[PDB]
Amino acid sequence: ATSTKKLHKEPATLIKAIDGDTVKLMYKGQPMTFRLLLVDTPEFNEKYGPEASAFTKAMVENAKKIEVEFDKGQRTDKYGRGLAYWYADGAMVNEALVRQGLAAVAYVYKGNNTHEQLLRAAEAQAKKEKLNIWSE
Ligand SMILES: Cc1cn([C@H]2C[C@H](OP(=O)(O)O)[C@@H](COP(=O)(O)O)O2)c(=O)[nH]c1=O
Ligand SMILES: [Ca+2]
Repeated sequence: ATSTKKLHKEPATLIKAIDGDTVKLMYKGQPMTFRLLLVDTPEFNEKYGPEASAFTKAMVENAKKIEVEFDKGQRTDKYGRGLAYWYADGAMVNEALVRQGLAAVAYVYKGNNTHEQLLRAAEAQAKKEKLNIWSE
């Protein structure tokens, strides 16, 4: 089975920050746009959008080391974007954004949701504290 298999972190280098949930990284020596697994962030024209983008930008740009961790299902979406959990010096970007109430758990599929419970826990706490998107 694959449900109990482990995930592995891989090195990547920041090329440029994009927005709340996408980033341009050099992976295996090639440029790629990565999308955060299991989340949905407000866009630039939406409330908390500029905040989410700023949060992710700072987290990735100030990271000494960036790593990507693909899940066990789809590694690239229909738009050619890499689907992964990103880590900035050991801290998961997907989790951090949700914990601050700057993103919501979304796009949770099959065997591509290894960190679902972890993220839902962060969302519950962000909602309890009425942080950002949960203050409405
Ligand atoms: C996060 C994620 C997004 N996507 C696709 C679905 C959405 O396209 P459709 O709307 O055409 O189906 C789009 C959402 O991305 P954004 O939220 O960046 O716009 O990315 C996946 O296919 N798998 C994923 O795991
Ligand atoms: Ca989004």
